[PDB]
Amino acid sequence: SKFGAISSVLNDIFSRLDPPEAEVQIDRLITGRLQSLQTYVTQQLIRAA
Amino acid sequence: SKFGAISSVLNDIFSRLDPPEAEVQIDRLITGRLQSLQTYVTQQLIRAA
Amino acid sequence: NKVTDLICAQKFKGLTVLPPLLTDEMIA
Amino acid sequence: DPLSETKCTLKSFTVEKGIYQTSNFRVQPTESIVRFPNITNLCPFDEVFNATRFASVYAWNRKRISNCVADYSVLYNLAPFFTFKCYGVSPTKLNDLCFTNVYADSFVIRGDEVRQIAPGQTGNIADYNYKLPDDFTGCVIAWNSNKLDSKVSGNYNYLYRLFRKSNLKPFERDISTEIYQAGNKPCNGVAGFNCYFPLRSYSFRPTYGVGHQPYRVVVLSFELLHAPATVCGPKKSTNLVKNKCVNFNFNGLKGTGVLTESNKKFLPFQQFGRDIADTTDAVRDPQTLEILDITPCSFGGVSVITPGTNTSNQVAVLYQGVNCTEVPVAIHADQLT
Amino acid sequence: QCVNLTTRTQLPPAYTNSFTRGVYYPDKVFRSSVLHSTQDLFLPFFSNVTWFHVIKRFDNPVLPFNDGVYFASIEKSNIIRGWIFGTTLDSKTQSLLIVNNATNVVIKVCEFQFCNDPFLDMESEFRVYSSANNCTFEYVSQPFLNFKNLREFVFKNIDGYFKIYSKHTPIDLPQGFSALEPLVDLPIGINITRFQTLLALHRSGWTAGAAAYYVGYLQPRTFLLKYNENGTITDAVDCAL
Ligand SMILES: *[C@@H]1O[C@H](CO)[C@@H](O)[C@H](O)[C@H]1NC(C)=O
Ligand SMILES: *[C@@H]1O[C@H](CO)[C@@H](O)[C@H](O)[C@H]1NC(C)=O
Ligand SMILES: *[C@@H]1O[C@H](CO)[C@@H](O)[C@H](O)[C@H]1NC(C)=O
Ligand SMILES: *[C@@H]1O[C@H](CO)[C@@H](O)[C@H](O)[C@H]1NC(C)=O
Ligand SMILES: *[C@@H]1O[C@H](CO)[C@@H](O)[C@H](O)[C@H]1NC(C)=O
Ligand SMILES: *[C@@H]1O[C@H](CO)[C@@H](O)[C@H](O)[C@H]1NC(C)=O
Ligand SMILES: *[C@@H]1O[C@H](CO)[C@@H](O)[C@H](O)[C@H]1NC(C)=O
Ligand SMILES: *[C@@H]1O[C@H](CO)[C@@H](O)[C@H](O)[C@H]1NC(C)=O
Repeated sequence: SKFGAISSVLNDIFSRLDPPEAEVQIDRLITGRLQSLQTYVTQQLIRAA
Repeated sequence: SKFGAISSVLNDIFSRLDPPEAEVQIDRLITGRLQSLQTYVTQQLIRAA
Repeated sequence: NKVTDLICAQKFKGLTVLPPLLTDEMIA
Repeated sequence: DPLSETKCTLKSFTVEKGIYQTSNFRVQPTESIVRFPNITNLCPFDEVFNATRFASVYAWNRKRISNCVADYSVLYNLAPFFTFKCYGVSPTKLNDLCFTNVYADSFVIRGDEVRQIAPGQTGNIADYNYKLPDDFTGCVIAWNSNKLDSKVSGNYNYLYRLFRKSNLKPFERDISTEIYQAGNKPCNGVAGFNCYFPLRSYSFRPTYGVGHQPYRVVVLSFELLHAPATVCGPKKSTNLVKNKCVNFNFNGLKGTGVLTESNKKFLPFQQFGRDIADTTDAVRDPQTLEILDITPCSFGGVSVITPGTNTSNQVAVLYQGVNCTEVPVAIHADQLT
Repeated sequence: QCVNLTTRTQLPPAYTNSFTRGVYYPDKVFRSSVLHSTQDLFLPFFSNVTWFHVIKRFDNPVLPFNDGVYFASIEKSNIIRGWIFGTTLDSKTQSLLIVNNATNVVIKVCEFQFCNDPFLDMESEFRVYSSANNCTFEYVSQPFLNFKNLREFVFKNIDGYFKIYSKHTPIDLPQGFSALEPLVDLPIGINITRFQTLLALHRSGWTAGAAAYYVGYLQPRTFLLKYNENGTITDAVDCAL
């Protein structure tokens, strides 16, 4: 999932874009993926109960 | 934590950057700290159960 | 006895603790 | 009154019997203090911008600026600087604060390639002459000096490196003039097939267009760090105030709290302190080497005990976590309740 | 020019074990009753270090400067005087020199006409300062000062700052813990590769005692320092041991 970025493959962001602008796009990917993991843990705790 | 911001101090960011451009920095810290508060309450609700 | 600054540091960030309504004397 | 605050919080015009946690009280500051070093000597910005002739780009000049006052109103004295780009700080009157060390790098380049003095750029300048770190913090000042440097017949005073095996690390200066060999045959110090001289001259001419006029660039690098600050902005100090909820500005550290005497065993090299939460708890006075504690002003929670509004309009107020000797009694409009 | 001590006899260096040494204060912040994790250049725990005995035995070699050096010397009668640093260790280009007087300390960074073995020494024949061409930074302040004295020094050259940490404790490396408080910081912004220590021999054809100094190298490692009350580092843990 791109989360609104140009591409999901993080190699493409580091190549096509400049390092000042890539970091902004990369920051979006981590923040989305951190939430996706965080949602999964919460679902697991509810099921485990 | 910094959450991608230049600094983890609110006073430093406001005393160093113009209000035009300081918004894109404070937003990361406010949203990031809102996630930390929301996560804690969700875990607290599960434990109370 | 078997079951048992950091508190002051937490209080300054907005984290506080409310005391229970029933004291230990009432529960005993 | 407390009852109306309950109604405004519940978003209702009738309130049932119970206890409601309405808001939090806190003491407002009374005055403001500023503490800065007492030095009065100014920084040598004159020589950096008023140099007769600048250095080459491949061998740029580096200057150490320290133990002075850096007033930036001086820079509005010469011709308008057509480019004032800052990273990590805004130039519009937000440059009056304390830095630790200042590096001044000056060189001369062409106008079309002025956009190469920036983080994350490519080109002959970026990786062969002058590279900036990815986390750069400072300002770059570019102005036109076509009237002075450029000449009708071309001057060879300024040269730039064209051939180099590998990119330059940020803030690395290379003055090597060795022949750039790129073939099997040896170069023996002379040019030829795959043998190159890295140095080439601009040969500025006034008849050239906009993209070829020479431009003078001065790059300022700061370092905002916990270490004691040498260079600081032109700001006025204030007498020390203790045992009062006041604002404070200790060498750029802005905050609100109470300053009192401390028993901290500050070793001579240690400037300030921190608590477990990684926030400032103690500070050293810049003008008298005094150790002061920072404590936030009084705060707490307020609850309102109300019977039903259909019964009575009287309320009781519970200040949570207060010993009743520090319950705030001041009236002169200094309470956020 | 100086005397070429041709009688110098080479012997293989010995290796000892530094148990828990080289822990210093990586920041100016004051902390107390906390456990803080720091990533910096440290001396790895239980790492063997070269041991150069002196006096006879005359071991004053040129040694590389691999990102930082931990230097120790457990001797009496203040046998050790100072150190010299640079990239080519000659008069061709820049070099840094530190010398302690009997009451003072002098630092000079410029081109010295280094001979094969610079040395120190009633007192006379002061050829020690043979020539200074053009020197930029100078610094003079209060002096740095079984056997009784033990001296530890950490030299690190990063970010244009040359940092020296030191400790003197009353007393084959002894047991215990001692953090090295920051002493002196000189901005030179220079690039350094090799180094060599200097000492003095008391002329009568001289009568000098024995000496022993150790050399160790820093590495990037993560340490868990324990700050007690009063802000003193009492323990440390090497996470990668
Ligand atoms: C700082 O400078 C002021 C001059 O305005 C002087 O009166 C004061 O004594 C100085 N501070 C110290 C500690 O000497
Ligand atoms: C440079 O010299 C000129 C002429 O005297 C004048 O603008 C000023 O003295 C200097 N400018 C700066 C910015 O120092
Ligand atoms: C509250 O104030 C009283 C009166 O000054 C004092 O004796 C007491 O120690 C304070 N604290 C508590 C917890 O009662
Ligand atoms: C002998 O000493 C002189 C000056 O001290 C020096 O120039 C020369 O290189 C030395 N010779 C040897 C073989 O070390
Ligand atoms: C001493 O030096 C190395 C350093 O890595 C150490 O690991 C080893 O045990 C020793 N080696 C020799 C040759 O003594
Ligand atoms: C070092 O300083 C001491 C004390 O001033 C002096 O007696 C001695 O001559 C100095 N050594 C030199 C200048 O080599
Ligand atoms: C000094 O520069 C040389 C250049 O070859 C390099 O090898 C060395 O690592 C540098 N010194 C330090 C302490 O990094
Ligand atoms: C801290 O310092 C005080 C006075 O300087 C001393 O009484 C106390 O023992 C010290 N704490 C230690 C050494 O742990």
